[PDB]
Amino acid sequence: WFFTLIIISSYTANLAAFLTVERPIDSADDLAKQTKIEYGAVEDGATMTFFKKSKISTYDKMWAFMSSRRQSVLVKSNEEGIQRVLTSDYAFLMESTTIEFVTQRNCNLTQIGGLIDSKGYGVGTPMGSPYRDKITIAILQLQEEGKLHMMKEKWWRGNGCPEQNIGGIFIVLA
Amino acid sequence: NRSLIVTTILEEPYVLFKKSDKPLYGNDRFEGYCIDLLRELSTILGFTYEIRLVEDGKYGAQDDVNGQWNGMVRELIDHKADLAVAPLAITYVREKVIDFSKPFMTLGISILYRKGVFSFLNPLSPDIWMYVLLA
Amino acid sequence: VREKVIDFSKPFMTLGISILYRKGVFSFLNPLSPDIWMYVLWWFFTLIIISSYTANLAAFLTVERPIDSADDLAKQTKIEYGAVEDGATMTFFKKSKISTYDKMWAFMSSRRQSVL
Amino acid sequence: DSADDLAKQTKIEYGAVEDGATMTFFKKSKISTYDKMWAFMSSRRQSVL
Ligand SMILES: N[C@@H](CCC(=O)O)C(=O)O
Ligand SMILES: N[C@@H](CCC(=O)O)C(=O)O
Ligand SMILES: N[C@@H](CCC(=O)O)C(=O)O
Repeated sequence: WFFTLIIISSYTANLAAFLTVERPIDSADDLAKQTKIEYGAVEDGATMTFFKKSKISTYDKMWAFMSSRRQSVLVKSNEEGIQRVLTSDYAFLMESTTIEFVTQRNCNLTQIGGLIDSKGYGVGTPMGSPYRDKITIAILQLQEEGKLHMMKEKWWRGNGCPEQNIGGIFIVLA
Repeated sequence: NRSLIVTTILEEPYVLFKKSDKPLYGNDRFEGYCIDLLRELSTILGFTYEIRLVEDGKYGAQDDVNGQWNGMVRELIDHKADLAVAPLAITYVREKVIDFSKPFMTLGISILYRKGVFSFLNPLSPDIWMYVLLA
Repeated sequence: VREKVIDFSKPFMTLGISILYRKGVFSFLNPLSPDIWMYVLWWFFTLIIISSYTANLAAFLTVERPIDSADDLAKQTKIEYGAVEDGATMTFFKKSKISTYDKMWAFMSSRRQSVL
Repeated sequence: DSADDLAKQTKIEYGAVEDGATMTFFKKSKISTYDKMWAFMSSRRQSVL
């Protein structure tokens, strides 16, 4: 009796530690403070340049990491970055629009945290081009008429990806 | 009038090569959101155009030691393209050297990453379940 | 920073920055799931269950998922915090070299559109 | 398993050859793990270098 008393006490105590401990990347800060999970960005794009120029401590620390490890963690395309997330312990700094497309099609992937910054995509022109203001007005017309939203839905069609123990003792009973 | 030269870059779902069995030529090779945008702009503004992939495969950044740009941004600086129609971010450093329309889409940088009855046999080791039965 | 660019009278009021904040039998039905209470409704079987309930309840009493200072806010992110944009309190945090306050500034700056 | 695991603790001491390249790597590094390690090694230098 004293023997079984100790055992059942041990089982209970031990089972508690596994439940106590049972009770996680959520932000850039979480990446910046570690190195086991590598991270990076598209070389020679805007995301890279944001980190390269930033004076914000979290982002400056991330740039120092990406610069150090750049032959491995800076990639030449979003496609390459995605393949690194899928095939290694790697988080990819990517624009949110593109993340929305990727996560609707790769259901094992997700966006971590929110937006780090805010920017737009625009049609580029040489400095001084007369087309710049004409394209602005055309874009505003397309937005207001609903055509840009229709185009996003079209190219953004990803109707996919969502956004015990005690039992074992029952079977041995029956 | 002269067709405008439009620089772009492959990036799904903005700009892609169309799938087909017959070979495709010229502008007919491409599809995507930015291709549909370009088609709409061309109809509203009354221009024709020729799509060309940026030869270096880059969006564009400035070299820190020699100060030269690359990518689509450099194509515009050098007047080798009339327009860049692509998911091209409007940024401080770029707006000092090229011009941009107001945005057709808004976004931000974020992070892409990943998301047993044997939990009953673990607490008390298999070796222990055995001995407790032998005893 | 302001006295370097404008000129102030001596004070009419003295003050400092501080923090403004706010001041179930179902915790018994949680440890052992409603689904489990059902199925449970033989000695070795009940032994395991009561042991599980005890162990699990202990976990609950340990973690159990009190703010007294800026240090307590700085160490966490569940409770957000901020300040008036473009005022003296914001600028105090923005300029501070003191570890607690520099950590708070990093948080406020990150989340500025929501917390300033 | 890693430098990160050493950096996060102080029970196990760590160090390097004084006035060599490894020491200088830590002394110069901006990478958080390695800068934390340098602070430890510098503090405890008479014993760990
Ligand atoms: N859209 C970016 C490239 C992708 C990125 O930097 O995340 C650019 O205009 O440079
Ligand atoms: N009284 C402050 C504004 C309020 C604050 O910063 O808390 C000032 O002079 O800027
Ligand atoms: N080989 C090193 C010395 C040994 C070390 O620093 O680990 C040097 O050239 O400084």
